[PDB]
Amino acid sequence: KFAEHLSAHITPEWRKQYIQYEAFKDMLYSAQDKRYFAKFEEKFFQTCEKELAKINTFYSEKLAEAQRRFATLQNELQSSNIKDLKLAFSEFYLSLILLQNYQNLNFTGFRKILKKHDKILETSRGADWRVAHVEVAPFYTCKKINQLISETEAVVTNELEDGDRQKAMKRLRVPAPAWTTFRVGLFCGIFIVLNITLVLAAVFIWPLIRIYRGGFLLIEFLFLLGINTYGWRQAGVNHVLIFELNPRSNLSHQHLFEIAGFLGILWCLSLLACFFAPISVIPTYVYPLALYGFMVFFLINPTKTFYYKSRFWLLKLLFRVFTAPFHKVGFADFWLADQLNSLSVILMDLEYMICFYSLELICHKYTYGVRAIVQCIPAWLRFIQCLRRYRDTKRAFPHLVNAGKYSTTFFMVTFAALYSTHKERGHSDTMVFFYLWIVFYIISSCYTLIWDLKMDWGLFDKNAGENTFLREEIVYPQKAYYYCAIIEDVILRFAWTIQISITSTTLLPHSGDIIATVFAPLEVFRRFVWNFFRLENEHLNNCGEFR
Amino acid sequence: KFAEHLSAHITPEWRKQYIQYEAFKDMLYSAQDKRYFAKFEEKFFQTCEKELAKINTFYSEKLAEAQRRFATLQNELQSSNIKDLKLAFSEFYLSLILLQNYQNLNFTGFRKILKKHDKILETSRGADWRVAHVEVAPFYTCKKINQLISETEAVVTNELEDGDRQKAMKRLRVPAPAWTTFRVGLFCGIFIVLNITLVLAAVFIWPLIRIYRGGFLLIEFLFLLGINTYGWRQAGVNHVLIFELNPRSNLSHQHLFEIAGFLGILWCLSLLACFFAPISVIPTYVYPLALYGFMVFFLINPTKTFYYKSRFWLLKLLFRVFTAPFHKVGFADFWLADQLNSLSVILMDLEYMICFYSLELICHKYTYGVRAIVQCIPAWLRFIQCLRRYRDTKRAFPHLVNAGKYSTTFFMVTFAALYSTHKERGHSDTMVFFYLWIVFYIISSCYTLIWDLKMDWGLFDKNAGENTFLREEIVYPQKAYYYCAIIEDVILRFAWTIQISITSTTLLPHSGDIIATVFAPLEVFRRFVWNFFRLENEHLNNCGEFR
Ligand SMILES: O=P(O)(O)O[C@H]1[C@@H](OP(=O)(O)O)[C@H](OP(=O)(O)OP(=O)(O)O)[C@@H](OP(=O)(O)O)[C@H](OP(=O)(O)OP(=O)(O)O)[C@@H]1OP(=O)(O)O
Ligand SMILES: O=P(O)(O)O[C@H]1[C@@H](OP(=O)(O)O)[C@H](OP(=O)(O)OP(=O)(O)O)[C@@H](OP(=O)(O)O)[C@H](OP(=O)(O)OP(=O)(O)O)[C@@H]1OP(=O)(O)O
Ligand SMILES: O=P(O)(O)O[C@H]1[C@@H](OP(=O)(O)O)[C@H](OP(=O)(O)OP(=O)(O)O)[C@@H](OP(=O)(O)O)[C@H](OP(=O)(O)OP(=O)(O)O)[C@@H]1OP(=O)(O)O
Ligand SMILES: O=P(O)(O)O[C@H]1[C@@H](OP(=O)(O)O)[C@H](OP(=O)(O)OP(=O)(O)O)[C@@H](OP(=O)(O)O)[C@H](OP(=O)(O)OP(=O)(O)O)[C@@H]1OP(=O)(O)O
Repeated sequence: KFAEHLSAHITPEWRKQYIQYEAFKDMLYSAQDKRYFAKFEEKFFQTCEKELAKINTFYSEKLAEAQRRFATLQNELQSSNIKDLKLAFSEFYLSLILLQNYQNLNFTGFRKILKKHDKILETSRGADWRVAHVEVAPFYTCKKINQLISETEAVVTNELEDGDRQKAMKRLRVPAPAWTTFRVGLFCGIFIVLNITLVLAAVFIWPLIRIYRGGFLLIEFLFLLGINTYGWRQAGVNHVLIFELNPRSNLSHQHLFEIAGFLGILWCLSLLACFFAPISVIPTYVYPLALYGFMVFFLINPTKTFYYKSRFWLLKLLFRVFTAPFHKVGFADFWLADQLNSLSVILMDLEYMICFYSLELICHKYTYGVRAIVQCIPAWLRFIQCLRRYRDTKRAFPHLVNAGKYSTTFFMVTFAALYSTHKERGHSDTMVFFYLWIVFYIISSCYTLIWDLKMDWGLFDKNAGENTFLREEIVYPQKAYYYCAIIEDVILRFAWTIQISITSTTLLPHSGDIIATVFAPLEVFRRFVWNFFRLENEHLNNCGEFR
Repeated sequence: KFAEHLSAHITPEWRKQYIQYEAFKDMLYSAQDKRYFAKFEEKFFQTCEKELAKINTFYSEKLAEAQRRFATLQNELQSSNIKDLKLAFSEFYLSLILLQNYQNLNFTGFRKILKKHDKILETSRGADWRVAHVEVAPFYTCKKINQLISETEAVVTNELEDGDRQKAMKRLRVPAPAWTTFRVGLFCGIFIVLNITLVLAAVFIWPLIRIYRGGFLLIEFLFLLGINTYGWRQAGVNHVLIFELNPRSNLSHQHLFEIAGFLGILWCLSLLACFFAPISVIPTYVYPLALYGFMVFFLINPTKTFYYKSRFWLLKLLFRVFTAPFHKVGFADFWLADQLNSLSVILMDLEYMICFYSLELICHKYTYGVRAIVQCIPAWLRFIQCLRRYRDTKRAFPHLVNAGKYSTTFFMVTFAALYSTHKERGHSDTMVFFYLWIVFYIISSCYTLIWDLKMDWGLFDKNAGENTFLREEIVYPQKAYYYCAIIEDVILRFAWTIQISITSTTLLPHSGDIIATVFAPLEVFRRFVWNFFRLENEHLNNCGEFR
């Protein structure tokens, strides 16, 4: 069972130089089927000798090659792109490890085959020839690879790692805790009690339901995204690959639950301070500023603490999203920019908070239209991202019809705002504008719903078969989930568009903010659900085509 | 390296019947140092033949023995102490597994030694004799042990386990989670916020600082005992052995943290309901009753849920403590009954709560002396436990001087109460009684302190050497701990006695309840500390002598 081990661990590149162990076993078998045995031993040992010679030659060649490579590498390092030199060093070390493995495999193989010969031929001169020719010859007796590996570890540690031996050991030959679950629980408990205190304080404002709706939607989105990370990692959907995250260290669901719990503790504490007004030297309007200043400082924290790698990945992702038509559209850039299409209320509320704190401390009506643009920003991002994807791949259908799906948000918002500004000023064409808004509402709702179900989710496939109205490969355990989500998306895709249109117009105040406050945390739920089946379709059928 | 494996895994009892592998290797070595080889092979194979014969005979004998044993076992089970029959079944199964291991070891050993002979003697007839005599003979070809083991598993599962195969697999051949840490965190968070709400409610009663001091001391004791369990398990101090707990499943520190956190949530909720009086159909005095009714129902919960095995171990332990002079003094019975010497305030407060709810809803003064007895109950327990240990072991010194250490609590409490009842009634002998109380206070304080430091802690040993003023073997990492604890115990052992004496007398009201409320959670801390070094001395020097 060494032949299988060899053929499985043999180096693809040097598949020749390895001892033809299977061929030697074939030779021995054919032999076992005085002169006969004598001449067989003669020819067989001649074959072993030329094999040993070949291994010696190849080992010497690649040893000299690695010697020169280490020489050029030490020169180029002495010259001072630095991470590129690090990568070259790691490649060289991997090559050295591979060659050492080759040497060990050949040694073990020679011993095993010679032992097989000894046992089969009932002759002890086999091990004699072993200890005579092998173990006294180069490619086994030589240890230059050992010292090369030693000097390489030393040089990377003292130049590149500057003395951090363990981190160098991680950089080379490289193959949720208890405290994090405890903190997830701590923050969920503090958050539960603070929410109960919040409800009890409310029982025993609209410029303050608009400044905390932002925080509420963001924290709900982070909790639900932690649930998404869990429900992906537990159905095998490799999100680590699709997002292009470092597969060694990435956030689990407990780290998202902990980030969301902490931000929720901050939100609840600020809201409480707004109710049970503590020390009255500082007014009420300072707690929203303190809350969002703390959130933004947690995001752009310069010191490498508190999820530094995660926060800065997110910051690069946001920079690449908001300056959209320039960077090439990854998948994280398509995912994020398609989840500001549901957190559009966070942008509306940031804009309203800026307005209010500047001018009202009017702002909720169309601030000359600055409130109808900041609503179409997260549809503009995706419109132009799909336009760039069409400019790159030059595939007309998916990307052009995608951009046509997001243009309907522009048209719907525009016609809602125009019909509003016309009805309040009592023009004649108000009914015409209302008809146009109704048409484009139906269009955008059906457009986005159809696209969701067909291209985003892959459902309604025609190779359905047993999985009625779905695709063939389903990853989620109970088939009720997909029907629940189909019904849910049909319902909550008209809700989202009606909420956008209503938030544009100033016609229905009161019922223009109990709607945009009871429909806004529903549409983050709808995005939390769409995440499941979009990432599933990306894993299975690669509908996005980012890899 | 098979000889070492054999000698390590050979059955102690049947050490003869196993193949003398080492002797065979000695024989082969002495041989390798035509007629010579021929006659050596003859005699060697004769030895192997008689060895095989011996193994066959012994295997047949023990197979018939196990057959009859299974027969008697099935009879006795058919007859219907039941757990005793279960234990007998497990013993039989272990014997069967041991005999099967014997068979496998002999097979492997015979193959290995015959292979050694084959390789050394350059003769292939070795494996021929192997396959001829062995593998065609009983003790290898027989499989009766397999079916016996099968029928045994089946019979235990269907009669004793009634169909629970996996639990039977646990009962035979038998060798903190994530959710528990999450719940520890949840309960600690809820508890933190409820305590902050508590302090804020108090800022914005003595019959109610006496009904919640019980709960507070109990919850503090459970938190600190969880810390004790951790600091034991992390310094290797085998508390699982000393307490005689089931070493397979015992409580970690996180389960004590979770029990204490839950009871603390109940305490804080009841106290809050006493402050922010909710629905006023139910008065205030119903929350203490609800709290302690819930705690007692959590303890004596009949259904097997919520730490059933732990709670019922504790209930048996308490039954064995409170009816003291009868049961033999284990170690858990000495530990518990020596930790009601510090939770004496929980008993005082239970008695005061009964008094109050019966008569005052007077009670805090000596209720005709029922308040000076319920203080000496947890010293009476230990007095009589040490008396029984002296009656059993008939070792005068440790147990008699122990009971003399606990009699001083009786004398101190008695003289405090008498001097009080004499001074308030203005007798002449009040100063005499005060002198007697002072004498016995000094006596009890110094007595218990000296005993703590010397016999309970083992410190002040005279083989100290480098560990000044301590013993030789220390288990706790930093030597500052032992000096901190020496100083702490010296301080807080006068505090405890002054608090007991004060709680006896009614002379210093106000300062008779800010003292018994600021000294009571200090003396549970002192017991939490004494736990560390008492259990350490029990692990190391076995000062208690319970095993
Ligand atoms: O049964 P055979 O003769 O056809 O197989 C051989 C077997 O001889 P046997 O009859 O059991 O005495 C063992 O030889 P041996 O006692 O000298 O042992 P050493 O090699 O010196 O240790 C050896 O097992 P092993 O002891 O290494 O584990 C095994 O090597 P290999 O495959 O690497 O083993 P596995 O990968 O299967 O474990 C041999 O080669 P194959 O034919 O390829 O299997
Ligand atoms: O060098 P900087 O500061 O500009 O950049 C970072 C680098 O700094 P440093 O070398 O320590 O001074 C490492 O930081 P760090 O040690 O805190 O992190 P670790 O504890 O080592 O994780 C980090 O290591 P690591 O994430 O690969 O393990 C590396 O990840 P990067 O290679 O992007 O990751 P991949 O592309 O391989 O996925 C970062 O980006 P680079 O610039 O590409 O190196
Ligand atoms: O070299 P020797 O003569 O001193 O040691 C023997 C060795 O010979 P070789 O290496 O071929 O020259 C191996 O023979 P073999 O491959 O035919 O045996 P198999 O039938 O294949 O098992 C065998 O290794 P291995 O194959 O079990 O892995 C080893 O078993 P042993 O170490 O007891 O077992 P472990 O203690 O390692 O578990 C033998 O026994 P010893 O003398 O006690 O060491
Ligand atoms: O039989 P009952 O009801 O009167 O007593 C219990 C027994 O009931 P059952 O057999 O299931 O009907 C088992 O309950 P269970 O299965 O819920 O617990 P498990 O899930 O199996 O743990 C338990 O098993 P287990 O603790 O040993 O594993 C056993 O522990 P006990 O032997 O004391 O422990 P040790 O003396 O060996 O330390 C209890 O005491 P016994 O009376 O001595 O058996």
